[PDB]
Amino acid sequence: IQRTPKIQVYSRHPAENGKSNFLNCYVSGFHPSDIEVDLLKNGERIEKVEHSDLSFSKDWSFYLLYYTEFTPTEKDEYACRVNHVTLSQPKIVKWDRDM
Amino acid sequence: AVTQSPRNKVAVTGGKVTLSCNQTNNHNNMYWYRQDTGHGLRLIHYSYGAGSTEKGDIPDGYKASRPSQENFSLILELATPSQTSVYFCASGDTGGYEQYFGPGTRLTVLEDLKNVFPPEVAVFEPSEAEISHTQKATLVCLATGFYPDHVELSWWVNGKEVHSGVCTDPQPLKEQPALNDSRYALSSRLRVSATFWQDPRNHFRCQVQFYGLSENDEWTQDRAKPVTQIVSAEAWGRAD
Amino acid sequence: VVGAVGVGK
Amino acid sequence: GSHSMRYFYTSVSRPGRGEPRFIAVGYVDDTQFVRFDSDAASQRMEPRAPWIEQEGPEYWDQETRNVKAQSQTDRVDLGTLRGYYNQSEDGSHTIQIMYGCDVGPDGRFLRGYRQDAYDGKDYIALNEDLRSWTAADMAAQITKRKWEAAHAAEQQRAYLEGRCVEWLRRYLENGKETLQRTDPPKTHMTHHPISDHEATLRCWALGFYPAEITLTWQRDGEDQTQDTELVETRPAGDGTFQKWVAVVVPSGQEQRYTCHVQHEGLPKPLTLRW
Amino acid sequence: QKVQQSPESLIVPEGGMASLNCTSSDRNVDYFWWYRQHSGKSPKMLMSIFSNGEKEEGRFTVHLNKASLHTSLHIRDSQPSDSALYLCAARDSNYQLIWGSGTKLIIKPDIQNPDPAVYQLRDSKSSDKSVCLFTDFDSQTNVSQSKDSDVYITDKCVLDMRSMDFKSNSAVAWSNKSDFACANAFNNSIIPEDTFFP
Repeated sequence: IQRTPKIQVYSRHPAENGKSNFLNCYVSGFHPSDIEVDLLKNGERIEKVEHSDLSFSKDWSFYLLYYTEFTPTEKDEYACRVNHVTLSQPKIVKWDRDM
Repeated sequence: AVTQSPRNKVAVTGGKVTLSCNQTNNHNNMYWYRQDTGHGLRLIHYSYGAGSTEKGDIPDGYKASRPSQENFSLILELATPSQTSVYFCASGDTGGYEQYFGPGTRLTVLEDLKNVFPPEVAVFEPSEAEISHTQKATLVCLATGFYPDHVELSWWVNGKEVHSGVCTDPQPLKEQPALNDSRYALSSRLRVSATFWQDPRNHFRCQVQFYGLSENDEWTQDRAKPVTQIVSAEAWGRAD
Repeated sequence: VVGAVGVGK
Repeated sequence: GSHSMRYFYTSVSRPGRGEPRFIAVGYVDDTQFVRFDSDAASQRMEPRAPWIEQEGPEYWDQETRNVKAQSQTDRVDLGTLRGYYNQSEDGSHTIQIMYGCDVGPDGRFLRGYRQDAYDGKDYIALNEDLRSWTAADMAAQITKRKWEAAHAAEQQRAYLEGRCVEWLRRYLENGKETLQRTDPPKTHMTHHPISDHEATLRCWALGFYPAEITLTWQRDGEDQTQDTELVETRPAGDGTFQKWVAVVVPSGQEQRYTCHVQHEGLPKPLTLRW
Repeated sequence: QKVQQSPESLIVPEGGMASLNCTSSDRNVDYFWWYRQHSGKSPKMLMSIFSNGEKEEGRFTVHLNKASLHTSLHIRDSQPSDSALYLCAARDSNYQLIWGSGTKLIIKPDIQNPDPAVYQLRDSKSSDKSVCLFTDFDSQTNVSQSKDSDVYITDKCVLDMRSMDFKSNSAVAWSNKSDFACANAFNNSIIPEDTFFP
């Protein structure tokens, strides 16, 4: 059994421009564990991105959280790039504030 | 089960001694204990898996290696008299119900080999008074003047080892308990029916396996080299 | 504390 | 309230690329407190909670040593299970192990569990009686046979009923400041017109703990579960969790819909109205 | 030591109950074991316990009190086969076994028909050497160590003739000097008055 990851992109705190916050890409419900996830700032990869410790749910599906410190602005666009064996092509989830 | 090799070894101070343990129970963990009077079993080294070894309670002077999942060897780079003990090998699992123990290795480490002597064995025929009174014949076998202690005495009747009607002394007794490196003596008994002893066709032989010097050990003295050998004494049945 | 019994599958 | 301690194991084989990768994490309820990565530089059990720092160096030496034995144990299990399924010697496969114990408010033992998985499917699980095993396929009978003959059920019970709960209670007492308190959600509502005819109404739950939370919409008291977008509870990264719930509304009927927040940190359930 | 075991040694007759005890000085112990080791053989497990209460398996009963960290091993209807070193094992927080000093269990068999006697045995090849044999004596007769430095007396041994179902004790003495007789031998021990002399 191979399960397609579920991707949610959000922030630790509500977004206010010019104030420091954390950008979160939460990938859950996926199997196997081999997954590559990158955080995109204006379409470019963010270099220093930390990630959580690998764990899994009751149904054995994995879940991870990749995060990095960032300062949101009105102009800049953020997104999460997730590549997995169950994905024919890499999936982009744009960061929608209030979502 | 679990096997060990060598079972008996005599070592020189400063020599190299390696003990090999094999287990076919395909357990994850293998252990090396040493049993000493007053201390019980003390763990020396253990291996959680192939390619990794861990120090135990008393790892000093000892080395271990785990090349495969079945074999786990204990290496004694420089043997010392303090390492004279009985070594046991165990196989088991991390939270295992049981630890499976190997037959054990009796290791004797000596500073000088000039005290090693092979035993002298003689067989003593049963007394007629015992046969007249109880209709049973008892044979006594003495193995004397052997050092170190570990020897194995067996009774052979007509080419077949006998396990019934035989008991051997649990401990060898010192010929001179005063002196260090004293030479030891051991005795054994064999009781059979009186009619069996009276048949001259029955051949009785007492065999003592002495574990001593190997072929590779050096020797430059006049007397016979006390190599690991067999000393036997025989007695034939008599109607009298 | 770790307590997984590794009997072996 | 009730509490639990759980340990999660992941062993993924890397045929040809090196040694199987082993990852172990330990949780107290919803708080991680230990970590181990076989590819990490430290090669030791690392702390992940402030209240576990006070354990002595003997603690970290033994847990590092013990967790390595599990990776060694899992290493042969990857090879053993491949033979059961007649799988390619180059293929990559994973073994997952989950075990732990639960306690009540009084601190008494409630339930213990031990479950194993292979390639994301159930393989073998210890039953709730802690005395029999449940096999998921024919290949699991082989493991079940080998474990029944080895008294594995008794050995695992000796931990779940013994050292598991004993250290669970110790962890709770050491982390009273962080483990035994509740953080109520920071609830608010937002408005998003899809067009000039309809609008989206989202109910938010921010910075709450633990994970358990219930968010429900009501149209004049009638639940709108069929017309509702629900997202999985997600971590904020600071030990608290987040969850938002949406519903599509008419332009002038926002007041007809109410969102209800149920959480054990709230003395009374909240009602959110626009 | 980390695990204390008592009694050090024990002597119990056939059919009597043998009770052993074991205590661990480590509080962080959850599992206990009892291993039986016959002389010059590998130790095998008898049984295990990790919960408070009793555990009977045949003639063997095992008790555990985790509050006091004490285990007891009880043997009913003792057999001569039970004469062996008994080892106590306790599980560490590192899931390693801690071993006690061990308890020596000695069981004295019931000699049904004691007919003690002493005999002279000559060497098969030549009559130059002779020995004394003290056999068919009861378990009550304790063999004392040889006194005369020119003669050595072996320790007591228990024979077992399985074909005829006969158990007999035996002791051996030998001296290299000619002035040696079985009548003047064994005087260092407590010889019963009903022994036979050729």
